[PDB]
Amino acid sequence: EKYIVTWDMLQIHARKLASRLMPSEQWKGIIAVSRGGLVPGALLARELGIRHVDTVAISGEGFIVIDDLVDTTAVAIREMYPKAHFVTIFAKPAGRPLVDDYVVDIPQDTWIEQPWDMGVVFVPPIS
Amino acid sequence: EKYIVTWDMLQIHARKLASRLMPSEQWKGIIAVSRGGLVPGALLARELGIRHVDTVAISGEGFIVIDDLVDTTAVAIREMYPKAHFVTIFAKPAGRPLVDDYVVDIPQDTWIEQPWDMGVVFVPPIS
Amino acid sequence: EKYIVTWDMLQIHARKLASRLMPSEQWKGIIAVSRGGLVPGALLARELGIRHVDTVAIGDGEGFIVIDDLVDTAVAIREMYPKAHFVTIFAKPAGRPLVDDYVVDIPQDTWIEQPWDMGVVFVPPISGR
Amino acid sequence: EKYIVTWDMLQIHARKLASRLMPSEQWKGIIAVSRGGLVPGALLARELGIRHVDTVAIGDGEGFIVIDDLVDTAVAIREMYPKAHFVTIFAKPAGRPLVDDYVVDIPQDTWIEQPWDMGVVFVPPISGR
Repeated sequence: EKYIVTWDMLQIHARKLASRLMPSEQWKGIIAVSRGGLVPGALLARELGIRHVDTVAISGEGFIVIDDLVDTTAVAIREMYPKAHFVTIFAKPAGRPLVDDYVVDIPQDTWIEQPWDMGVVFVPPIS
Repeated sequence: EKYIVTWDMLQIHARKLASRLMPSEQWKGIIAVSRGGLVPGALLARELGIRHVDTVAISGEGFIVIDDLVDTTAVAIREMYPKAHFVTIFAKPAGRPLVDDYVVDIPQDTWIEQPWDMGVVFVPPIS
Repeated sequence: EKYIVTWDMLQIHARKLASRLMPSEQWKGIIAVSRGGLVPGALLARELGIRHVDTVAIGDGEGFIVIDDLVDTAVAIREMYPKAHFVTIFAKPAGRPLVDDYVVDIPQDTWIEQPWDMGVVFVPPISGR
Repeated sequence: EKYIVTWDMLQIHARKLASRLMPSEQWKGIIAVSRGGLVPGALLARELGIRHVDTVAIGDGEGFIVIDDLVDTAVAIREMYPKAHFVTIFAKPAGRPLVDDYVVDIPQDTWIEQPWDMGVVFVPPISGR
């Protein structure tokens, strides 16, 4: 098949990650990596109570740097923010040792499709 | 555009209809008209506490007959079940006087797409 | 942890099951077991082109698809319809061997939360603020 | 009654707005106003092909898209970015005249429930049984 990620599921995953980052008072802010980190970043911010989310784009103590998935950009993040808490929603075998924390494990060979790249449209019957 | 109906929204509509049919003890059962009435029927049954949903297919006192939308089949239902409480989730101007109750009003010219006929798939960017 | 099942995901499972039930030309009808099997039965009917779904509260069975949401007794269903193709969406271990086909394997101790018993509502922030 | 907004519907609105913002070749970037505007900004960036979304907690503006979720003060945004194209998803009456473009009209007294503040959870049957 194909690893489909719906909004509801992404939200559930993000909420689990949020609870794992408590207490919220220990964080100064959240840095989301465009574009995949934007939505998960906004969710964490809403769950933790952080009013503002900063954004970056690749080619910091107390800050959380978030990205949707880590397959291989992790390096650039580590160089720019050495003291940041790098977290991701999904993680493959290769990138697993790069993030400080993640939520769901997906096989290296899985084609994962994110909710922002999909939509609800008419799907013809199989018959 | 096109009138898109998602699962969550259909469920909300059904729940509103369910609350309008209280008390639940006054109903003997629920008759769903295949196929559009199946899902809404199962939802009502779950909300009212009716363990079994009967099904019919067109070419009853205490029973609720449900269909997804009434555009023009309403007649056949009235003949087969003269004492049934005919209800629908959606209703257009033409069929509005035929049902005993409904939830949402949609223009006669609106192309309504139901959740069971759709799905979450990849949608190319507009750019 | 409970196995949350959203409408979208259930539909994916149902469609996948429909694919296995092809071609549709062989099936004479669908018998959805109330009350959970009704929704997946409706989805199957749609995907297979079957215009009518019959329901039973519990005709030899040949050509009919008997569907229920989960399995873990099916013995009664098999007794009522011996020659029917009994299928389900989810299935636990002990119940796995009794169905003709299913889609997702669920651990015996896992509590499945079906879409129809849930709803989209306000959820307070974990931090309370 | 509150205006419930689900992820699916929000996305539909966002895409519709994106269509009006075409072609994309004219925009130099997107400035999402925290914290609600960030999600729609991400969707716009995706639809328009804009690789980076900037955020502001509140460069003349020419070529940039300043987006927020709802409007009903925008006066500060207009002051910070005079030559920017201020857009939103929803908009109330009093706030309608201040935005350059929006998608859905919301009555002034309507309480909008955004997707990010909601979640899919168990909902007890109305009949209690």
